[PDB]
Amino acid sequence: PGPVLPKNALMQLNEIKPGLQYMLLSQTGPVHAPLFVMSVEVNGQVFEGSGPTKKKAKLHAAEKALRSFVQFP
Repeated sequence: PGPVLPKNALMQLNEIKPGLQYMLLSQTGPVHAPLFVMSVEVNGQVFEGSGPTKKKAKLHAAEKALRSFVQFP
């Protein structure tokens, strides 16, 4: 489904695997930007992606999770 989750990536993996499990590992950053990391779990393994917002962190994670799983890297 979509577009109500960070459109292109989230829709890509929501279709491909409508059953991922996202965890937020902690908000920090370079003092002039926040930075969040999400680990997203796709099959038995968690895939980690970093974003200056938790919604971009999970996008990064989930984007790679399915991309890596379909093609590599």
